[PDB]
Amino acid sequence: ATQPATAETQHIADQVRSQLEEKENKKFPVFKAVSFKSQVVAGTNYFIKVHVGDEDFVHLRVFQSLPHENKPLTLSNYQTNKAKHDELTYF
Repeated sequence: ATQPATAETQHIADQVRSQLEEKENKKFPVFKAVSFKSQVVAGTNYFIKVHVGDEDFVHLRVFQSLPHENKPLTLSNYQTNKAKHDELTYF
């Protein structure tokens, strides 16, 4: 289940912000992780709801490799145009 963001969630979000900014061709007035859920695969998928200013939100899908293969966090996919009350659905 989705849980409120911790500092670790903000760190994961921060590591992919530039990938998002590049794909969106803009910068964000704010980038605050608010909640997340995680999913074990071969590695771990993090789904993160992030406030990006004015009651706008983005949902991120971030892939984290297992520690032992030392690869950075990658942005697998994202959804923009989300609201504060929107469920953090898998996608």
